[PDB]
Amino acid sequence: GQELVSLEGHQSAITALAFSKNIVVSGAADGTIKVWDILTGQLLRDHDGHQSEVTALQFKDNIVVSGAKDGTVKVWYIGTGQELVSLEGHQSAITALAFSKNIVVSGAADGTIKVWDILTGQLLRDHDGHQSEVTALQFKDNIVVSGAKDGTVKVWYIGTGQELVSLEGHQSAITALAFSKNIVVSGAADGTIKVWDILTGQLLRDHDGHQSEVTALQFKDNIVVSGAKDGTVKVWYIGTGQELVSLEGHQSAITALAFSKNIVVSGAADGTIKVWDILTGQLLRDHDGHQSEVTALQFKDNIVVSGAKDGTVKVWYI
Repeated sequence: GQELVSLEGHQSAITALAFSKNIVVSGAADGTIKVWDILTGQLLRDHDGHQSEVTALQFKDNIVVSGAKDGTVKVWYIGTGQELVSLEGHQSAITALAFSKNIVVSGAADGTIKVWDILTGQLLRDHDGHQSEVTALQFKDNIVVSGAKDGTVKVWYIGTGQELVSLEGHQSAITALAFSKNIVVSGAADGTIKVWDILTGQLLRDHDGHQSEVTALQFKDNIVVSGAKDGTVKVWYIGTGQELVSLEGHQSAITALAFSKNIVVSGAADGTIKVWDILTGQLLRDHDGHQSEVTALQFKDNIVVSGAKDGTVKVWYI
């Protein structure tokens, strides 16, 4: 249960992290994107990247979509780093990326949401979306669910361009959300969690949460993992709001979360990285992973990839 490989990382803070198969894609605040080999620890290449801070990364199959602070959205081949198609991108900072099938949905800090076709790069839908910075973006089955810094949550159907239903949203900035079937679940920075009906719009469940000022959220099935500034990492049920397991959490602000099967990984602002099993509540591992705030976590098949504010990228084994 140690590190699998040693990666050099970046010369500036890690701001985006993606992990697929045995390849890690990392973006830094200086615009640099690096492609790593998890099996050999060597970097595949230095991507020419963006001239601005990489803000989001999407890595699916062999195609990675990267957005930056200058509004560019690039689609390129993981094997060569070569641009596959040119997207016009947004005029404001890219703040959210979603990637499903051959469609890319990008959110911006001005509230705009654009829908691209990675086959032609043509702009499919370019709506104003929100009057606030888009903070969350989930896209599945030609349905886009977006959240914003003002607490608004919207549901669009790609192609039609209009909204399917209207949701009351939250009184606080959206931190994460998810959706499937009849249910849209969203979480705001004030700890509230709201479960919506994708066709009715009714607030089916409205919980105030068990923390004040949550920083990270994660949804897997009907279970929420919430990290807060006071260091508390909590696991509770979407249906009733009852807590499902007691974890001690960190003594520093939670800045990153990861959730896969029965294992929750949390990063804190002091660099510590703890790993629990959600069933037994037992701390599988705790480590001072980085000397700086953990800013991104990726977890696939008992492998934890972590990014930090000093630019270090590390690969852990469960």
